[PDB]
Amino acid sequence: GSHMAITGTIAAIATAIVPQQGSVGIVRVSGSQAIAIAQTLFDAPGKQVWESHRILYGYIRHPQTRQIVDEALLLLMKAPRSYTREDVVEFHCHGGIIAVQQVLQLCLESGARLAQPGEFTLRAFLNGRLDLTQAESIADLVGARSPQAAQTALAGLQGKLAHPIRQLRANCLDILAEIEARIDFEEDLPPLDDEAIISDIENIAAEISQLLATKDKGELLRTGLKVAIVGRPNVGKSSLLNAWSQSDRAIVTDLPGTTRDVVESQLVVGGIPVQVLDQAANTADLVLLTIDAATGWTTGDQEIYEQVKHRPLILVMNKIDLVEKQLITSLEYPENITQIVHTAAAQKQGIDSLETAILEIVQTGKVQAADMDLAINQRQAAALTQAKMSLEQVQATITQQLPLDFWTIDLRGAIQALGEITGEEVTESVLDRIFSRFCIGK
Amino acid sequence: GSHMAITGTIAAIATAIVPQQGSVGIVRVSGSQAIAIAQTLFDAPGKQVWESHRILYGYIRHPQTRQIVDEALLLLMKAPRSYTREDVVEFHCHGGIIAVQQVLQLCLESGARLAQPGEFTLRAFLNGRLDLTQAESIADLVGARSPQAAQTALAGLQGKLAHPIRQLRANCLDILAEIEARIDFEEDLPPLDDEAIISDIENIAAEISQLLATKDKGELLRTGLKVAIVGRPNVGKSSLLNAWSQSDRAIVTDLPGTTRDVVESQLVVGGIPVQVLDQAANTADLVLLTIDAATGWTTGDQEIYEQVKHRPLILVMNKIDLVEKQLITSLEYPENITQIVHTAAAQKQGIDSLETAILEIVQTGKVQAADMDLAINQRQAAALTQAKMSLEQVQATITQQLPLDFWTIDLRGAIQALGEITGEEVTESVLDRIFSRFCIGK
Ligand SMILES: Nc1nc(=O)c2c([nH]1)NC[C@@H](CNc1ccc(C(=O)N[C@@H](CCC(=O)O)C(=O)O)cc1)N2C=O
Ligand SMILES: Nc1nc(=O)c2c([nH]1)NC[C@@H](CNc1ccc(C(=O)N[C@@H](CCC(=O)O)C(=O)O)cc1)N2C=O
Ligand SMILES: Nc1nc2c(ncn2[C@@H]2O[C@H](COP(=O)(O)OP(=O)(O)O)[C@@H](O)[C@H]2O)c(=O)[nH]1
Ligand SMILES: Nc1nc2c(ncn2[C@@H]2O[C@H](COP(=O)(O)OP(=O)(O)O)[C@@H](O)[C@H]2O)c(=O)[nH]1
Ligand SMILES: [Zn+2]
Ligand SMILES: [Zn+2]
Ligand SMILES: [Zn+2]
Ligand SMILES: [Zn+2]
Repeated sequence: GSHMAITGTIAAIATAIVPQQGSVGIVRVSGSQAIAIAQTLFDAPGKQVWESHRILYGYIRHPQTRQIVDEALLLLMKAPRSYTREDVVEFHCHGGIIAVQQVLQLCLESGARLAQPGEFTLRAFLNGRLDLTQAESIADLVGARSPQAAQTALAGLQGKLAHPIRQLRANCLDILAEIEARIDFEEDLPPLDDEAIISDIENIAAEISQLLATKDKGELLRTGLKVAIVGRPNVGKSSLLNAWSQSDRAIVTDLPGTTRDVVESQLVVGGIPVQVLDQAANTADLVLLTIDAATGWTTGDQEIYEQVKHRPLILVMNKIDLVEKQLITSLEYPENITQIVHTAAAQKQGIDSLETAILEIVQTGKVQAADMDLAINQRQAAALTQAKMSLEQVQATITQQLPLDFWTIDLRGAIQALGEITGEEVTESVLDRIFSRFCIGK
Repeated sequence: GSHMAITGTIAAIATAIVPQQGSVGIVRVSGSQAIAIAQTLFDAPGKQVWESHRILYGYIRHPQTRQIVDEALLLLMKAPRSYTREDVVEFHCHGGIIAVQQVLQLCLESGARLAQPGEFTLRAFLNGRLDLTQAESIADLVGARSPQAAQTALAGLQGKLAHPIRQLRANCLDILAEIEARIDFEEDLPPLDDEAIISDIENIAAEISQLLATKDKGELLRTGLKVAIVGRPNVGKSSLLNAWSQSDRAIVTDLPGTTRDVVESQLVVGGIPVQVLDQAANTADLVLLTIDAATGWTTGDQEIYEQVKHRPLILVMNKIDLVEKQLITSLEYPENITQIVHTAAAQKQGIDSLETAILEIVQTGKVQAADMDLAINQRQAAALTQAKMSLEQVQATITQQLPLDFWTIDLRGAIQALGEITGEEVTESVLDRIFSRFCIGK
């Protein structure tokens, strides 16, 4: 019953862990029992100094014996100078699938409880090292699948999003203290400037409208695009992948945990993470239909076009190295298509045009409303519009000139809604949900 | 052309890395350029001390700009007090699939070269911090898929295997200096005790024979068993897995990188890692044939038995909760089977008997010749027998009583063969092959 209050000492595995990959694996412990557990588990030879921000060498051993568990490194982060602001220790094990398990188990046995998803980064927020926008954005950092998705996440982490919103809430709180002091103290204050505070709302709701503009970029860099490739057999679907993948793959270096099929399908086009799925995919945001220009449009092309035409579509005209130049514009295709691209897959050319076509079909809303790499998410934008509505709800009731009693209801609503975002005023259901979608160890 | 000589400064990703899992990911740099690269890349606020074994907080930034790449922790390991004995730095990034890539790239740009498989742990050996048996066993540690496979690997790491072999090589070198001084200095030394040194060989070849006994345990804990489950549809194959898996799974806690299907199939029986494959599997060491005791043996049972009978086989008689007690011994099955087990899969009982049957079918050679958790591998055992052969080759030529000239050839061979194991005398082809089967970052 009810988190929001730090009571125990928590431990979890802090790194990805796969059976025969990766040199090292961490186990992180945080809480008032942290150093006590490192104390009773880590054997550090030849009197090394046990201070904060000090690396130690030794052996994690006794499970009630002295039976050595790993040759490990110990990290100490004491004081409020840690991730969670609590005392933090880290065991740096070899870690296949065995050592970390063994060490974690020894932690639970020494009075640590198993941390829940996001619980480390919650305790960070709970001790006022982070606000919600920051907490949220570190999940965005490790969740990023493109260089600019990270850039956007890093901006969130850095506080670039927490600073404006907390600034705006202060403003509403200030023009709330003005109205609330007049309503209570007889004279002792000259009357309100009825149209100066319609100009203050016009300032605030303007800034929060600039933020709500980024919302689209946010959804794209976070979720990315789900792209299906359809076509007939021997048209060049697999050939299309290779060409596109080689110049657009998200993984350019060999990466221990990840399997080649995710390295192959997870790529990036003009900043947007693009994920290639494997007539079936209505789960796709955009579909690439591939026909063979060497034989031109066929009946098999028509039918699978009939299945996918309701979804955003790009016709990929493959094997143009086989048609001669003068006859390219002569090639037949159903007239409703507005996005056609000629590619020579085996020759690895055309993917530059494919990119332009994919970016084009996306920038019909506003992908050219982008300013910098700061972008809010769904939940943040949800609370911002609701703060905007409630804010111009007051922007109406002061032109009607009701008494100060019927101004204060809606202003509070705006302050509370902005309080949701940074987290000075959040329901615990909202709070639990935020951290529940974090992975374990985070 | 030719490793075996440290020239550059190397960098690689030291942890497993999967797209949306694991709180942190390391990038390790080692060499004379290590600290210089941390210098020019890690922004550490408010003058923190830059000493060895010190944890630093800050921001990995400029790619020729100042553009922040991650909020990271820096680890410094200077002097010969490191993994590789060189100067070692570690960047501890957030790491999804983006941050570590970004940081590694910035390392290559600052004069680091990308480390090759095992190259860190080779440089450790190359600077005499480890012998080959130890180097080999750290790959065994992260490669282990059972608690005792780790225990065995840790023994190797600890030096429990390097100590005896280097001891034995010294002995051969000593009884080589005795013979070689007599052959060269006129008198100046009383003649050899011809049957004292047949007793010395009887001591050495005895100890190296005790080691060669473990070879079997070694192969089992390293490779483990590949077990296939065959049967007809609706017999209880999937039901068998669950029951067996729940009390024998190798992963008892939630582990970021690994997928449920590897958590499900990778289990352990009496110490041996057992991997469950998915009429087809001759790639299996042991097969479990499952029939349905409720309907008894069928014709479909017979045919798939005809496919798998040449492989070691255990008949799993499933659904015994449906046959009544007196009629169990009455159930018909082909007479050549010597290993039958009754299981009630849905009721989760029988897996204790299955274990006993699986251990039984394996301990026909010598799995009860085991003493402790020290066990040599294929390559080590290969060089040991060859040292043994060459050692009793001398154990013959001194009973024939040839001159001291025709003793020295074979003794050297034994010393050289034992020199292969710890690594004081290795071909570079052997050396390259050893580290080539390590994963990257290791
Ligand atoms: N090994 C490792 N463990 C982790 O828990 C971890 C990494 N690496 N890499 C990134 C880091 C997240 N970043 C942080 C954030 C704050 C502090 C910290 O000590 N708190 C102080 C700063 C110290 C100072 O100013 O001197 C603070 O008050 O913010 C440390 C690391 N992180 C988690 O993913
Ligand atoms: N973060 C991290 N990085 C690593 O490279 C690493 C881990 N963890 N965990 C286990 C460790 C392998 N173990 C070692 C071995 C030797 C030293 C070392 O500093 N060498 C000295 C010991 C220092 C002393 O005696 O005070 C030596 O001479 O052996 C450090 C870690 N290892 C890699 O997988
Ligand atoms: N000339 C030419 N041949 C191609 C091109 N793309 C694919 N092919 C050939 O067409 C065959 C079928 O391609 P494939 O990728 O397997 O099509 P899929 O079955 O839809 O995956 C392959 O043998 C390729 O060599 C192209 O752009 N030009
Ligand atoms: N009474 C009984 N029923 C079982 C047992 N094992 C499996 N079943 C039932 O038999 C059905 C088929 O089992 P299943 O695991 O799917 O067999 P598979 O098709 O070979 O994978 C399931 O619906 C189970 O409920 C058992 O030990 N006892
Ligand atoms: Zn194909
Ligand atoms: Zn036509
Ligand atoms: Zn089945
Ligand atoms: Zn019969």
